[PDB]
Parts: sequence; structure tokens; C-alpha cells
Amino acid sequence: KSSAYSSRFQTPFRRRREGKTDYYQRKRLVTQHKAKYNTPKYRLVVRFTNKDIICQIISSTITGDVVLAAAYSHELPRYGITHGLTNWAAAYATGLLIARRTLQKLGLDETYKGVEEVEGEYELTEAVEDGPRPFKVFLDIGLQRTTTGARVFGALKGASDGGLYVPHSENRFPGWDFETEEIDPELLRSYIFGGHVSQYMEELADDDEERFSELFKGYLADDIDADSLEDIYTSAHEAIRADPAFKPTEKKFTKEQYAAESKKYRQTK
Amino acid sequence: NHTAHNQTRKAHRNGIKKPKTYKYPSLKGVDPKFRRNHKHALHGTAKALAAA
Amino acid sequence: ARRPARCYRYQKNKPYPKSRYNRAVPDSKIRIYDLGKKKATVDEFPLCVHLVSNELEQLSSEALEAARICANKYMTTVSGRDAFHLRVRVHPFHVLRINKMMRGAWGKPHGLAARVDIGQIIFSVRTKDSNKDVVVEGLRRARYKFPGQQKIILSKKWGFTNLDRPEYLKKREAGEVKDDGAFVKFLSKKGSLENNIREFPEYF
Amino acid sequence: GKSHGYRSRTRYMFQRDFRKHGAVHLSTYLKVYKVGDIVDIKANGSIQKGMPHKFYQGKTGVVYNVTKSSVGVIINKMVGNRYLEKRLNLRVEHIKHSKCRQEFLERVKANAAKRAEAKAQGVAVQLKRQPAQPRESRIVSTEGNVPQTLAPVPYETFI
Amino acid sequence: QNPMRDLKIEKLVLNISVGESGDRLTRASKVLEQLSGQTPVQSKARYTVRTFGIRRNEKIAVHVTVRGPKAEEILERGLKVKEYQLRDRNFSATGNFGFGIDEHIDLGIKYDPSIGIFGMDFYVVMNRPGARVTRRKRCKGTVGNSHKTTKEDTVSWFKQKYDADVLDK
RNA sequence: GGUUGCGGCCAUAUCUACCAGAAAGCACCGUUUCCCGUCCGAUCAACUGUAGUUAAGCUGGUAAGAGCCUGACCGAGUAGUGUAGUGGGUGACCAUACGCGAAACUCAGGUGCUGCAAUCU
RNA sequence: GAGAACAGAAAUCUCCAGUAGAACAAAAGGGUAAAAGCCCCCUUGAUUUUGAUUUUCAGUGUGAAUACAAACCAUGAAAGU
RNA sequence: AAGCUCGUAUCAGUUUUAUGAGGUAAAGCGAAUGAUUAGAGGUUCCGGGGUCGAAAUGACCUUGACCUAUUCUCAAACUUUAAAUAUGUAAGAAGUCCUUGUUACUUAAUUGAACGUGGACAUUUGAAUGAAGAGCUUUUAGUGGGCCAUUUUUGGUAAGC
Repeated sequence: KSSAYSSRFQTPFRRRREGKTDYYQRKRLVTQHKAKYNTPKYRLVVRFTNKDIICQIISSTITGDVVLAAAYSHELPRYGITHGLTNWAAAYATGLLIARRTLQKLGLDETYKGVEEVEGEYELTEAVEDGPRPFKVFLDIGLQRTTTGARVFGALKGASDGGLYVPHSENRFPGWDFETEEIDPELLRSYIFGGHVSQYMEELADDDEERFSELFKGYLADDIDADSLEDIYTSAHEAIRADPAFKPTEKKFTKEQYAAESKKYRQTK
Repeated sequence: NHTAHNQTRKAHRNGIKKPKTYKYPSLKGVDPKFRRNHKHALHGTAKALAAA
Repeated sequence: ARRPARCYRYQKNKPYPKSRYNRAVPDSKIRIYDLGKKKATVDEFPLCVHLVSNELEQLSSEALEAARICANKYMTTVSGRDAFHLRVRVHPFHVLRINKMMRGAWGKPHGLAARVDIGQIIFSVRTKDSNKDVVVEGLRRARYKFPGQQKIILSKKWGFTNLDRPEYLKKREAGEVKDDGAFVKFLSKKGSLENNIREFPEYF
Repeated sequence: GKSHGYRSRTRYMFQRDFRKHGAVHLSTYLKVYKVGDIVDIKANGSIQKGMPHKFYQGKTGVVYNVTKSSVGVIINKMVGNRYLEKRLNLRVEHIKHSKCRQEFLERVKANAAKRAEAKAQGVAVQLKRQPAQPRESRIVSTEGNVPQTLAPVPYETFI
Repeated sequence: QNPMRDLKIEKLVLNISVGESGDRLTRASKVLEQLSGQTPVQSKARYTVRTFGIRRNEKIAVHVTVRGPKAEEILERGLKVKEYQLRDRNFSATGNFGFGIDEHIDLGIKYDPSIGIFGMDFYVVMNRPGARVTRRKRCKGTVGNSHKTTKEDTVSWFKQKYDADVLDK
């Protein structure tokens, strides 16, 4: 193009060129009642890549955001989940994980236990009587389009069942009836564990057997049938109560051997 | 029709006076939500300093 | 009817050009601004004689016309139409108001004018070195028409260009110069190499 | 007739700086504001809700209130032969802290710290500022820089 | 050569413009149901003129998009309606093309009496895999010059497939 | 050092034309049983990461490139301007004294820096 | 701009570019691009109580606006508005 | 005019340092929006002609537009940029630091917020000059036709307009 176009062009912000943010929404989340002067405004950031889930507790400062705690789907094998890592179930598990991580990184894991026996009900985390208040965070789904049944409201549910008071309304959880404006909790509890995957597996296991294995080639490794997912995911839910703390990997190198190779691939000037 | 000659001279004769700012200004335009708690705070401070 | 030009001479008011705010304006009497061998290269006519001002006044679109005519009727009739290139620099855009009638003393446009400052070219004549005695006289018969002290100048620049004679020859001896219809295209030492070499292949 | 409105004569005044249209950068809603703070005013025509009047453009004032999405400032205004206090409520996009105080407070820190230092040293110091005093004596060398004589230049050969 | 570089088709649009509205458009809409299995969409008008007698918000044209192997099938049975002969002018810049036909029963449909004869436009578009990025919400972007379909690649693919007749006139 | 998520400053980051990219990662690519959404599982939702791949995307380079940023013995202490005179000039305008002082051209250089967490031969 | 039968300068359809050159009830200016513009869904904050403040301004009114408090509501998954 | 409270405070038609706002002059238009002269290199299935032509989505002259780099000159109601003068604010005692008491506001919170106690700093008490005293109140007279000059400047041809 010509020069008059470029010399009077305006570059949008870097992350709006990259497409990874919405400032019209960030201005609504980050900003706070000024009489609440320097207090933070905590967001449950949640993102669904092609094969991994990210969850984060994010505060906002001037020179970038600040991460209190975060969770990724690729450590759930520490508790027992090995396949179906981008799932409504894995989202609920990771929400419970991040919640139970933060609620002892702050020191409230005893007062607010959340719900220990899920039944798929819309229940908001109340405050204790004459004690600390729940951890009040909010939620921002990226550029995602909210639709009922989404993978992300599973994480919302796991969070609120962990205890950290994410306000929400049931009309985007699945099993909500547009007609009568009510919810079916049993369908929701089915989707918590394997209800949209186990049913499909035990459908194809007598409809089309070869294709069932072509897709679920991994669920036949340790001999997981399409009924053990309940006792698997609840054992995950309980181990997360047992030991939600983050314990990082062990590195084969020390951040200089890592850099030495890329320093002879990066194609300097 | 609006000959504004000799107005600044009249102004500067008797002086252009600043408003004489005070300590403890008026709390009329402030947040009532804060005003009430400030009120209830000062009485507690007075009760705490009467004994002490 | 017309006013005398000794009324609208000096830069008194601020300029009031033609636009949507001032749409209906009578058109100028000068329309031509270029005469002689227009389609003639910079190589033919090296020498440039200007006609500079010495005051700050207004020039009328009919004065420019009757000066151009009496400067072109001499050169063309004594040397030849293809001997020179004459260019009028200034253009009349200012507009002049008249109270043809003080309740509602606004004025209706009837003429145009050209704003000049202390040091400003009006006429620029491009010729060879063997035609300056004619050029100077042809501009002498023009300084009589429009008012003021106007001094004729013999430039150091080549033609209507910006470079002096020997600097321009330095540039021409290499491939740093290409011709246009009647102007030039200098070769920068910056830009896209491929396009820079496509044109000006005599260089390098 | 003549018009005296609320945004008259604000054509070149409230239009954004060139190549700065669009959303406001988030560091406007995160620079926190307390009472007693001192601020300047610059209004942006992208946020029509919370504007000042054109008289309060470029002015400077002190804060006296803090609410959601907005603050309130005290500004002294000339009219007739006295100054009137004006308590006006603005949003935060139209506000920037004034560095006149953030450059003063560091000098407070510096002179306080050096009054604590000299009070440990055993010296009596000066910490009032002073203007640019005149230049002192010096000896100017001629070892490499011999003076180059000069003369003015004529009119001809320049023209 | 390369997987995810072949000029795979993505969709085909069966546009029909009539010029007027009424039962005519419904008889233009009860025809594509069998030819596609999907409902058409009735396109609304845009401007005004006396020659064609149209006004805004009026339905004069109808079309349907179709993807998957159904577009391939329909094009295979609709190109021997043309004897597989296509002209270079029918190929656009970006390597997508199309063509008109007049007899909408030339495909072999069980002729409905109540509709008659009206033609049918086709315009098929293709794109090498990985063109999602121009459509998705998060992290949009364009595709490189090494990945853009053109007349050159499309006539190659259309000579390699369909076994002949691209009239390079 | 590379990468992801969230980002701050918002072109030194953009734009055009090519080239290269181990590692993981990101991404594309596989299927529609389910919530859901579309005229069109194209987008969007969900499922497996299982089947294939860097060609795109993405990152990094290259261009005596366009554009942008920085800077001065470039232009220029010029144009303009506050003050002064029983200064000049028919006047327009101009000069000088005290002071401030640009822009455009020109030339040279630069072509993202970084913040929290996680991860990579 | 390149393309598709009837189809043209133009009806409908598809692709590339596209910093606004469009539209925003109304004059002009300003402002606005995952919106303040187009389409759709839900809606009545176009509501009650009185106050504080800005503008023209004697710092009187009237008109129009700005930011809060006590209530009730909508809308949104939510911050929020 | 009457005075009242006070006694060099903290004010000032002032400068300096620091820190902000403007869109006037100037400059620019081979940068946007408009106005504008010139020829050159170009493009047509597409503005009109002439020629070869049965006719061509056919060839050559030709002329305007669109394309491209160039060129002459402008804008009070165009502008990337952007001065001079004038203008807003701060330069401490009603201050700084430490300690930590109150509350029905606020915080995930013994969180910050506002106001505080008790300590330390009080001498160059935090730029210059000067200060014929600073502050405050009441009451009322006359006026409420203006004019001349330097500079800026609008109508007007111009005026002791």
C-alpha cells in the first residue's frame, strides 16, 4: 500500500492484534470501586487449548498482571486421570484443584470446605457466621462464546464447590430447560463424571466396536470400561482434598543447557 | 456595547483574594457511606481517650 | 463596474477564498499560467531569469493577464515561440468584496487577487544564455503593468531546478539524472536497489 | 444569535491526540487516588460521561472525595475580584496525577536523609535551593584550538 | 508433496435470482430440498429500481450452501450436464469458480409438475487445509502467499480431476 | 535462550516480498453419541489427541524497502515573536538594541523492550 | 478489484483488499471498529425520596447535564452498566 | 467613613526551578481534506472520434478519465507538527518518619481508608525580591452617554467612521 495509509494508520494494542484479549471486557473486570483503594480484583482466568486446560487466579497491577495460583490439566495424573483431559469432568476437577490450592495458600481451607457430596445442584457458597468471608473472585472467558454446556462452566462449578465464591446463575450449566426455566440436577451430575463420554462409549461398544477402539485407543490400556469413570473421578475429587498443593516437576537441565541449544537455532542477525 | 476596558484595574485595586483555606474542611459533598462511619469512629475515639 | 486597483493593493483583511461557504465567485480572467515551449526539456533551457517582488501587496488577475500578454507578445515576436519557457508562479485565490449600496454592509465578490510577500517569485523564464537580452526586456515591459518595485534577477540555479549549474553537471555526467516531459528525476542513494537500478542503468 | 453552550470552542480542545484514538489504556483506572492528592485535568472526547467544562481543561486541583468510577476535586476559579472554590465531580479518564509533587517529595526525602546524615557526621549544612549563581573564574587553553578569525560575508555570491 | 496442501473443496452455493416475489419463490424453494436435503434460505432485496421492480426487504433470490461429499456428488452429476467443459473466464482470481445452468431437471430429479423450468447458479470455492484461522475468534490471522489458491493451481487441480476439457480460451 | 496463559508501555512492535525454524509447546488436522448452534458440525458446542503434519498459523531472520522512533555543529539562531526609540521610510514595510526561539528539508543511527506463573533438549 | 445462465453501469451469490474514506433521527463540530455502527434476545434506570455539584451566572432563578447515598428493578453466566 | 480581632503572619498585577494545558503566528500540502498549472511513463472487453476493416473480448493514431512516480501555488471556518507573550499548580510546621488506638465504611483477612494518641525531626523551619502591616465585618455616596493613543484586528474603498 501507499505511504499516506501507513503514516496515518493506528496500530491497535499488541494483544488485540494477536487476538488474545478483549479490552472492552478487561475494563469491566480489572477496575474497582475507588473507595476500595488499593485492594485487588481477583479473576479466575480459564482457557481451553486444543489438548490442555489452563486455570489461573489473576490480579491486576500496572506493570502486568500477578498470578496468585494456577492449575493445568497435565498434572491430574498425579491424582489418577490419564485420558479425557479436555473435558467437562477435567474442568470440574481442575476447578476443585485450584480452589483447594488457593484456600490453603491463604489459610481458609478449614472454614470453607465447599460441598463434599456433589449432587449436581446450583448452590452458592455462603459466608460463615461471625468469621472470615469467602474468597470472592470473578470470571472472564477470554474470547469464548458462552453457550450452555460449555467446558468452562464445569470449571466454574468445581470452583464454587471448592469454596471460592464465583457468582453465577444456573442457566448455562447443562440440564437447564429453556422451556420451564428449571434445571435437572441428575443430568449435571452425570456430566460431572462420565455421562457424555461413558454413555457414548457403552453405546459404540455394541453399535460399532472397531471405531470405539479407533477413538478410545487409550482407555483400553489399563482396562477402563465405560462404567468405572465414576469411581475414578470421585477418587480424583477426594485426592484433591487430600493433597491439592502444587509440587513442580524435576528438570533434566538447569535453564542454561536449555538456552545453549536454542542459542544455536534462533537465527540471530 | 461591552467595552471591557478598566475592569482588571478595579479588580486589582481592592485585591484578588484567595479563599483562605482552612483545616477540617466541610464534608458536604463527600460519600455519606464514609461520612456515617467517620462519625461513629470519632465518638469511639473520644470514649477511648476519656478513660485514657 | 470596477474599482481602481489602488484600493485593493495592500494586505489588509485575512484571506477569503472560494469554498462552500463562499461558493458563487466570478471566475478569474487569467487561466493560463504556462507559455512558450512547455514540452521542452531541462537540457535545452539552462538559464533562468526570475521577477521578484520588493514589497507586500496584492496582484490582480487582470494585471497578471495583461502583463503576461505584453511579456509574451515581445519574446514570441522578436525571438520565436519555441525560444523560451515562461511560468507564472503565484495564483489568485484571495477574493475581494465590494459594498454596492450601513445596515448589512457585507460585500458581494466581484474580483480575485494574489497575495505576495517580501521576496517571492512571480515570473520565471527559462532560456539559453543567448536570449537574456530579450528576456530582461520582456520582463521590463511587464514590471510597468502591475504596481510596486519589482527587481529582475539572474539566477545561479539551472532552469526551474534547485541545483546550481556545476552541481547539476556533476549529477548529469553520471547516471544520476533522468529526464521527464519537462523536468528531471534525481537518483537517490537510498531506496529499493532493484527499482533504483531498473531506472538509471548508466550508473554503477 | 450568539451561542454560549457547554462545549463551545472545544473543537481542537477535546479531540484526541493524533494516532491515539480508541480505548483508554488501563493504567488510567489503576493509578489510585486518595484525598489530599493533587491532580491536573486533561479531558478526552471518547468518554462523554464525566466531562469537565472547558474552563477546567489544563487546570490543577486537589481531591476531596472518592466514589465509584469517579472522584471530586476542589479548584479555585477567578471571577470578578475574588477566588471561588469549585467542588466538581469528574471521572478518572480525564485525570492524571501531577508530578510537581512527586518531584517535591523526593527532595523532601533527600534533604531529610542528609539532615539525618550531617547530624551523625558533625557538620552544619545548607539545604535551601539556590538559583544559578554566576560563573566562576577559569583559564582557557590554546593548545589545540587556535582562534579562527572571522569576518561577515557579503550579499552577492549568496543572493 | 504435502498433506494439508491439496485444494480440497469446502462448500458450494446454489444461488437463484428471480426478480419478483410470491408463489414463484416458494416453487423455487420446494426444489432444492430434494437436491440438498437441507432447507434453502430466502435472500432479501437491497435496493430499488423500476426495470426489475424490486424494493427493499423483498425476497427475490434463494440459495443454499452445501459441504461435505454432497457438494462433490452434486458437482459430479451437474458437470456432465455441461459435458465437463468450463472456460478460463469462469475462474476468479482466488481460484474459486462457478457456472450457470438453465434446466434444473438436467440432474435427473423426479420432475415436479408445479414448478416448471428455471435455471440454477453454481459457485464452488476451495481452500487448502488450515484456513480456520481466518474464521476463528481467538488469534485470527491471514494465510501466507504459499497457501493461497489461484487460477494457476485451480486449473491444475481441475485438469487432474474431472479428466479434461478446461477451455483455456 | 524457545514456548504457553495472563499482561503493562501501545508501530523501534506495523506493512510488503522471500527464507529458515531440533526440543517440547502452540496450531492445523479426526468424528458428531450428548448439551448446544447453524440454510451449511464452515463458525460455535461437545468427544477423543486416537489417526496425520509444519504447508499454513506462530516465532526469528533478510531488504542500501515503505512507514515509525531517536539525535544533532544539517537547515536555523532563519521564519515568527514580548519590549524600546522624536529609528528609517510618502506608505507598504524594514533595520537595529535587549531577549526567547520553531517547523519542514538534509544527514546519521535504531527496527521491541519487559512483568507474574508454568514448561522445553 | 476479480468471478456466476437468462443479468446490462446496477437485481441475488462467492473470494481478496479495505483506520473508517460508512452509519450513528435531526444543523455543525467532536467522538466511536470483537463499538457508541448492523442483526438478534430480554426489557422498562424514559421509576420513588429529597439533597450536593457544573454551565449562562449577581455565583439568584429557569432549562440541560455530572458524581454519590437510601429503595425497587431490568439485563447479563459475571464483572458491570 | 466607622471600626473589630491580631502583630511580619503569610500575602504579592513579580521572577527562578520543577511540572501540566493550548492549536495563534509561522510551517506543510512529492501527509489527510479541499483548490490548483504543467507536460512525462502507463492502463481499457468499458467516454468519444478517424483508419483497416463482414465482424472480433481485433490492429494503429486520438482524446479524456482512472494508475503511477513528478511539478507550480494556496486555505479564518484544512492539517502531521508547532513557537513568542500570557496562563494553572507545588516549593513544608495545617510538614516528614516511626509506633499503633477508634469505626456501623472497606477488605479473603487483625485489609486498607479517614481521623487520632505517644515518640523523634523543630538551629538554613526546606528558591529569589519586597512587605508603607495581615485578616474580618457593617453601612452608604456618586457612577452605571465615554473618548484618544502603540500593537493585534473585524465590517468598510476609506474616513477626525
